[PDB]
Amino acid sequence: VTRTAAHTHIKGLGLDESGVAKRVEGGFVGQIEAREACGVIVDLIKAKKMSGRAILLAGGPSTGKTALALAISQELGPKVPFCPLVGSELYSVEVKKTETLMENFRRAIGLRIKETKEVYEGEVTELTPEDAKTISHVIVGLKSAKGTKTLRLDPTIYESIQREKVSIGDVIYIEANTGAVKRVGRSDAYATEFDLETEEYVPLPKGEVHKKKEIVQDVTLHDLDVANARPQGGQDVISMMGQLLKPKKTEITEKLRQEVNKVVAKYIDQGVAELIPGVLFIDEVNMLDIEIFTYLNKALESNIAPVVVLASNRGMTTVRGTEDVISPHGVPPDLIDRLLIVRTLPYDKDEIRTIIERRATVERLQVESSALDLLATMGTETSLRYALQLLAPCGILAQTSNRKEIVVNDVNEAKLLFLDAKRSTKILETSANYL
Amino acid sequence: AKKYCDVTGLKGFYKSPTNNIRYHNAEIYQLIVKPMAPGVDQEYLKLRGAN
Amino acid sequence: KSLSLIAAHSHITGLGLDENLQPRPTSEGMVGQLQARRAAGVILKMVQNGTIAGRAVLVAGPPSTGKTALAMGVSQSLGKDVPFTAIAGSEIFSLELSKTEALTQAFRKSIGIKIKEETELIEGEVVEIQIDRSITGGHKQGKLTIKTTDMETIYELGNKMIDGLTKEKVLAGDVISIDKASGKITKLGRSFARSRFVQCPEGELQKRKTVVHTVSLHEIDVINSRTQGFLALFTGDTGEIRSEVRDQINTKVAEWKEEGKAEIVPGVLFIDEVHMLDIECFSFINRALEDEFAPIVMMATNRGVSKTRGTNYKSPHGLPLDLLDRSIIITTKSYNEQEIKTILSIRAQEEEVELSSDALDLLTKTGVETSLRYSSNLISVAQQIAMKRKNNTVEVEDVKRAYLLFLDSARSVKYVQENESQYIDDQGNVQISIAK
Amino acid sequence: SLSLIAAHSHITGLGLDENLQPRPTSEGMVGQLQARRAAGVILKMVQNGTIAGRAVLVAGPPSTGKTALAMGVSQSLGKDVPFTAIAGSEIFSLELSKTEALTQAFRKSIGIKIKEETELIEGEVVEIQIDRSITGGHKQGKLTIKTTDMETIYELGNKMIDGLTKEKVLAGDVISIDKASGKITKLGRSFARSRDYDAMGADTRFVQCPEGELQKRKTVVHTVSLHEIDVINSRTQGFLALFTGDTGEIRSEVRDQINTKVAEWKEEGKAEIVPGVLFIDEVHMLDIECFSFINRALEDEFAPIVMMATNRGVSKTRGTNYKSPHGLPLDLLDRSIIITTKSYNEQEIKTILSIRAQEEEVELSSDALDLLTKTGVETSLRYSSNLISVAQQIAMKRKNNTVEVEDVKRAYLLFLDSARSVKYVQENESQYIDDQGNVQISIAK
Amino acid sequence: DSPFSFTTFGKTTSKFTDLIYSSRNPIKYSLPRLIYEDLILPNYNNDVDIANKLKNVKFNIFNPSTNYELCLFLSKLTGEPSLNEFFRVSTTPLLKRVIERTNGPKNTDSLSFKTITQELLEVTRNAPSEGVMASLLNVEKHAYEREYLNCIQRGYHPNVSAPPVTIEVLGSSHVTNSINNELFDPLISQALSDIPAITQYNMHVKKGIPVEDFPKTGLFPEPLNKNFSSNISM
Ligand SMILES: Nc1ncnc2c1ncn2[C@@H]1O[C@H](COP(=O)(O)OP(=O)(O)O)[C@@H](O)[C@H]1O
Ligand SMILES: Nc1ncnc2c1ncn2[C@@H]1O[C@H](COP(=O)(O)OP(=O)(O)O)[C@@H](O)[C@H]1O
Ligand SMILES: Nc1ncnc2c1ncn2[C@@H]1O[C@H](COP(=O)(O)OP(=O)(O)O)[C@@H](O)[C@H]1O
Repeated sequence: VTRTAAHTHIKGLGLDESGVAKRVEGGFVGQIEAREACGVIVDLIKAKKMSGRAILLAGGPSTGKTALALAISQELGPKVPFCPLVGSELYSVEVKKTETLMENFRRAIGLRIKETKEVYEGEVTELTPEDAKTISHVIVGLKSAKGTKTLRLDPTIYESIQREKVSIGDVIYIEANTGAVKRVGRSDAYATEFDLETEEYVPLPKGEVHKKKEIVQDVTLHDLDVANARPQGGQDVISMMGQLLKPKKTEITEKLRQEVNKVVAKYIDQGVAELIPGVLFIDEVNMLDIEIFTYLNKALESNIAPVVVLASNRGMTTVRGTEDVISPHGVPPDLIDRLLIVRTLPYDKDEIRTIIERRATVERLQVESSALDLLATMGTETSLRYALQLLAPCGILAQTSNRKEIVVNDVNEAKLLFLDAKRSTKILETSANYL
Repeated sequence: AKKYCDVTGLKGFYKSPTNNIRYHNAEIYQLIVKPMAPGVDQEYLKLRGAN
Repeated sequence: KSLSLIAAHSHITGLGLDENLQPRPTSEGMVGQLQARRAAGVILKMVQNGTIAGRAVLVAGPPSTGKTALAMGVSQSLGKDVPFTAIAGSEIFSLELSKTEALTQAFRKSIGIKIKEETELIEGEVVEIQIDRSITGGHKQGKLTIKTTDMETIYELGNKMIDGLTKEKVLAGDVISIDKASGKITKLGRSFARSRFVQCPEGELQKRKTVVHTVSLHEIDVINSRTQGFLALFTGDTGEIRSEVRDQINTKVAEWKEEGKAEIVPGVLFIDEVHMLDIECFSFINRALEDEFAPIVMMATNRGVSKTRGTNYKSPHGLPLDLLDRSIIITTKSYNEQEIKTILSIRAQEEEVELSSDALDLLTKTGVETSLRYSSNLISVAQQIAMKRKNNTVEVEDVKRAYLLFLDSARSVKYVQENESQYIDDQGNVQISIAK
Repeated sequence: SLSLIAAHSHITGLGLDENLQPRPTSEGMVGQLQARRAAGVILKMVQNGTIAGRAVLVAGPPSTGKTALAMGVSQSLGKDVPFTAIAGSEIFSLELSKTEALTQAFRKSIGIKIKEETELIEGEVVEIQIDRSITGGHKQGKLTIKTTDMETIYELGNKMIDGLTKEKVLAGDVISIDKASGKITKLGRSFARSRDYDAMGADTRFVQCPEGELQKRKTVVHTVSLHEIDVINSRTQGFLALFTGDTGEIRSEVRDQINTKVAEWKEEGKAEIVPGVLFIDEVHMLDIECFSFINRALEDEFAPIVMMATNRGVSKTRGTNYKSPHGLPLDLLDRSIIITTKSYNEQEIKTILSIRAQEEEVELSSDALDLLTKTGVETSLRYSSNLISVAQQIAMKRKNNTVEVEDVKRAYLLFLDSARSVKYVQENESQYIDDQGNVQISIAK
Repeated sequence: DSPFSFTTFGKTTSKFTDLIYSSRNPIKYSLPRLIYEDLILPNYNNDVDIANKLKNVKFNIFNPSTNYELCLFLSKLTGEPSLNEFFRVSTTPLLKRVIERTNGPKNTDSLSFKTITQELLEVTRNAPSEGVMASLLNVEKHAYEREYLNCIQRGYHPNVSAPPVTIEVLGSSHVTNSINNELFDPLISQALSDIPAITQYNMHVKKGIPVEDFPKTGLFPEPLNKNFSSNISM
């Protein structure tokens, strides 16, 4: 029916019109100040005025950094682009890392294009082309269940009609704006010309021949970059088997970016398009090499760079690519000057109990209060995530004994069966041959 | 022209090669088309005039 | 189908459990490890419910103690039509794919989509074909008569099925399945007529059958990437599938599930020897485990407080503690003599080896003395020595001859330590000559 | 438009006088009189054009304005003069060597200027007609071109007929024909025939019918870099290599032939050479091989003026095991002249914050400006430069249009700098993952 | 001695006899109808064609209707007398750019000059033997005729020969026509073949079609020997 995976109880940041958070609202328990910071960053992003503003939120593990980033993505909405990313993904074997960083930058700038869709489909009743060896135009009559409609067509479309092997009696699909020609099959009225035939027989379309539909097209800048930078060349509409030569990714020059920017700027002022900047979210930013950290400096100073959100859970750690550079959170001091650091405090007993109750609610499980106190003491004793992930084995072991509700004994059984990190380390230390 | 079973008036899928009468499916074939007496076929096909 | 000679875990046909998730002492080819088998049964019901996702389970224990046996039992008791991907830790260090991209492929290979569709087919027994042609072949007419064990018909054919019948030539006495929509002619074979061999079909000629389709996420990701066709599923050159195509696939599977034309089946991804991964892989894994379309990951390791690759420190099970916080750990234990004897008896019945009882006790003694795998490997050699002296039952001296001929680990370390002057050391120094 | 408010968008050129004396606050630049004077000297060096192969360094502490100076000299450089701004990490490629990456960066910022005359016949075709002779060796075409004001008849040869069956026009498509060169294009279809074909199809586009005089003279000037010429003449179709970046290590004989023909065109008089500026930000992560290639590539006549920026102190150079001043070895430092920036004081920080908030359209108080000036005195400048943008959003959160001290205080308590984060990490070090992978996850011991 | 045929075809279970090519791969990749209808072929409920137009035509940077200055710049760069050539280069696949390449004329006032290696190549097209440029430019055929390579035998043959994997979709003819068009594209297959001579005489004299309107043929590379042209050994 429904699926949950360590999330989906996060619906938003839970703020009112004055920007003050409630205690338990939006699936969030506690964590006031970081939620205020996230709401202010959401409002700054919705202001749609800034480029290169950066945010790093740091804290201990199992504190809610990814939950805050997902709450930012839910509060912003699905129209604005949101690009989740792991810092380990930037190490590719086909292109350089700075190239992939620039593509993930330009994946976070979206567009909104107002388009229309008009479609002619139905029964082909007339295929009369006229010349003046070279045809001048073809007049095609279309028929549906609500009437007929004849059209005049150009020979360029007639070439695709000839390619689709369309004769009298077939059901076709004409999109007038694009020029797409699609053959559906022969009609049900021509099903009895032969006892056995190799053609498929479809009924008539029950609607009108002409249909109009308003659509909104969303594209990012990276799609427009990759559409003009095909090294082999363009592709056809129907390609079930690929090209004989493998197209690999190539580094895209800044000149093509300048031309794509010129085209989008020429299309914006006519009211055709609407520019929507978005979010590039990078999780585990300490995994980055120092050269990516240096190119991040130049990429943040661009005029079309999006708002970048980073996360970390390290302390006085040497940044990778170096030997003796001790820096906070795994971010070098050059990049951390341009950053804005939001802290993330850990939790006490009652918020952990509230989180356990909230996640037991969303998984449709019923727990007694006595087992709830045991799970809260387990979470404070061992880990919050260890109390998180024992809920579904408790539900399974309760359902095994024909019970819909969790008791203490199932929690003790799951405690005995599944171990945490510290008990496994204790077994590892008191062992003879590799556990 | 649309093809129909001569027994029930349903949609005709198959035509028996021995006597050229269209039928719908298996049961009508087995209990009508196979064991029928001769001389019935010419009055069955007289309805659509195929004799 | 599914050819196999004899495998190491071929005797395991599933987890031996009752209806109350309780382990039998010996069922479906598995003995011992009661709590680990109960935990794997909990994992099996967790997957079979399918209402949750993205949960990682680590299986740790001593070497040669029922880890891959447990995973093979889980895979066997899962059955068909559920995706199960069994990879190793060294399969991701590619030269054309990156490590995170290969992990994304292995993650999306374990989520399937169940599609039900129908296609009407004609399958019967061909009695007589008539072909009439002109001088130029412009107009062709034909009669096809065809039958089952129940009915009879004659069909008037158009010219295209005439061309498609003279292609892949159908003669009299043949059993052919005909597709009306696509015009595909398949020859199932010849029927029972002495005058290969298959039976004549029964029932209706024009059968409408439904099929249940399974397709992974990775297949749709390869197809919807327009730079390469479906040949990349077989050649293996997918080549860094982008992210917007994955976004389209992820939106469209939800659009299909809300209209009810498809259902999502979750599977199990098994990463065997997970301690050989790099730190950059684990860092991708913590954020990949919280996706909606993420399977249940089973990981196995045997190292204890070892150095994590790509770092300079040591971690329990070779994994850093942030990954271990997202994992629930099943721990296996060593075997007694009775369980080793039961395992050896099961492997004896599996490989069609007949034993004497005193030879089985000798194998149990040398199994609890040295290793389980050494005793499980000598049992095939001793059978060959038994057939070298032309008798069926394997006796005690047959096992003793294999014990003398074939060496184990610690004995070989002892003669290496005794005669290290004749071997190459770490410094590359050897002595070859026997004199002086 | 397609340019948001950047990190330094307020800088429009260098605020200099006629006698190269910098104003205190002009053209978006505050302070840094010796640095701006030296950058004006380098600007006059570039605009002179008779000196080639000179490398300067902008060395200073972070948050001082080295790349602000580079942005200023880029904006005061003007148009049609090439300016290539790359980072130090962009040259570590997988399909290109670092040497060829530096070669392409060196030749992307030197250009030649080409002037030519264009005569355009742009209009809508009314009717075409082809005359074929008995022998068929010569063809004649009657062209009926039109605009909304005047129309005429042109005589055609066989070659335009052959090029006109290709991309065939259908009596109403908009074309433009050159007379001096015979340039042929199809701009699209007129809007008068828009309601004609009822489905326009894949390979057409609707344009307005041109007005005014049909016969137009227009002189346009093209500036072409050298690297464009090497990437065009390396293949059969090199413009796909222009726009996809897969040049793939162009050889050297093509380069020396292009240099010889560029010198021949300069002495003949068709084209003139336009030198430019190369800016390499954060040059200190370059290999010793790249440094050696730089000090040899600075001794060629077709080499631009290279601007380098760095902020390291006495640190090691990558690829070696010894330290050096500015992260650069002294053989490169010998062939250079160093510009040293100086840290700011109270008034320059206040003026820069005022200029930035005016650029960002933020209205403040005097008290909030003084508080942010004190914050930028204690902390760095960029912390206040981001705090003004956050406190502005906090200000319209209260339905207030002006920035007060309470919004600055709220943004200061909500958002942290480096020092407070370092202190709060060092107080709670057991809750963070250290360099050895140890972290106390649980809150109860 | 032949490679093993990893294929299934129509075999006989034994005034002319017609044989039709019917080789298929035994491996079948079975695909549902829903994916092909809802993600490849356009319909009323998806936006494949609209996005294809918006990515390939409207926002194409080589469009002369919107980037005429760039087209003029590239025309001055290349010296090519048509401004619509960049659009036709960027929007057709590779082999379509290969097999109808025509050696058109380029104007002199341009920057793409004659490379010295290209001039060395272009000198020795129709140059006969005992010329110094031809003899310096014909090393490989000299090594061919001196090492007696045109009469050598074949020693290696492949073990398995297999057709490409046939994808099947039950209940659709459009996939069958698309697959037949992709496997047996008449333009490429005519490029990989030749026209019979009596057929050519029926083209040119008896039908009036000129020589330059012929489809391009004969692009297959010749094998080393007559023995190396096949995998079946007598
Ligand atoms: N304030 C909160 N309210 C409710 N749930 C929370 C809160 N903070 C954290 N969580 C839960 O705790 C888990 C912490 O995981 P995650 O945020 O990935 O760790 P990290 O912050 O180290 O990335 C999340 O899955 C989230 O659901
Ligand atoms: N419970 C069991 N039942 C049957 N065979 C077992 C059992 N446990 C271990 N084995 C045998 O022990 C051998 C080692 O098991 P395996 O799990 O593959 O190694 P490891 O424990 O090192 O992963 C296998 O060949 C398997 O047949
Ligand atoms: N003289 C100046 N006048 C105006 N703004 C300046 C000046 N110097 C620095 N800045 C501003 O300070 C900000 C950070 O300085 P930056 O140029 O990044 O220093 P660096 O070049 O050392 O990295 C820039 O956005 C720039 O606009």
